[PDB]
Amino acid sequence: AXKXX
Amino acid sequence: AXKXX
Amino acid sequence: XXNXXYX
Amino acid sequence: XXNXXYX
Ligand SMILES: *[C@@H]1O[C@H](CO)[C@@H](O)[C@H](O)[C@H]1O[C@H]1C[C@](C)(N)[C@@H](O)[C@H](C)O1
Ligand SMILES: *[C@@H]1O[C@H](CO)[C@@H](O)[C@H](O)[C@H]1O[C@H]1C[C@](C)(N)[C@@H](O)[C@H](C)O1
Ligand SMILES: *[C@H]1C[C@](C)(N)[C@@H](O)[C@H](C)O1
Ligand SMILES: *[C@H]1C[C@](C)(N)[C@@H](O)[C@H](C)O1
Repeated sequence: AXKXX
Repeated sequence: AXKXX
Repeated sequence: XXNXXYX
Repeated sequence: XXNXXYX
């Protein structure tokens, strides 16, 4: 786990 | 460019 | 983007 | 930590 930007 | 963690 | 996360 | 950012 790891969403983003 | 990456304060975080 | 241009930010981060993590969502 | 364990999360992200960027602050
Ligand atoms: C996340 O940010 C921290 C603080 O700057 C860095 O030490 C770390 O390299 C960075 O993590 C990167 C590499 C990773 C942990 N494998 C990825 O999951 C993360 C999204 O980006
Ligand atoms: C997310 O940003 C941190 C800080 O600059 C970097 O250390 C890390 O490499 C970066 O994560 C990479 C890998 C990714 C999470 N799969 C990508 O989504 C991200 C843009 O680049
Ligand atoms: C970034 C780290 C986190 C918050 N623990 C994870 O849940 C996310 C999807 O990636
Ligand atoms: C991560 C990206 C960002 C939100 N544009 C920046 O302000 C932060 C310090 O690093």
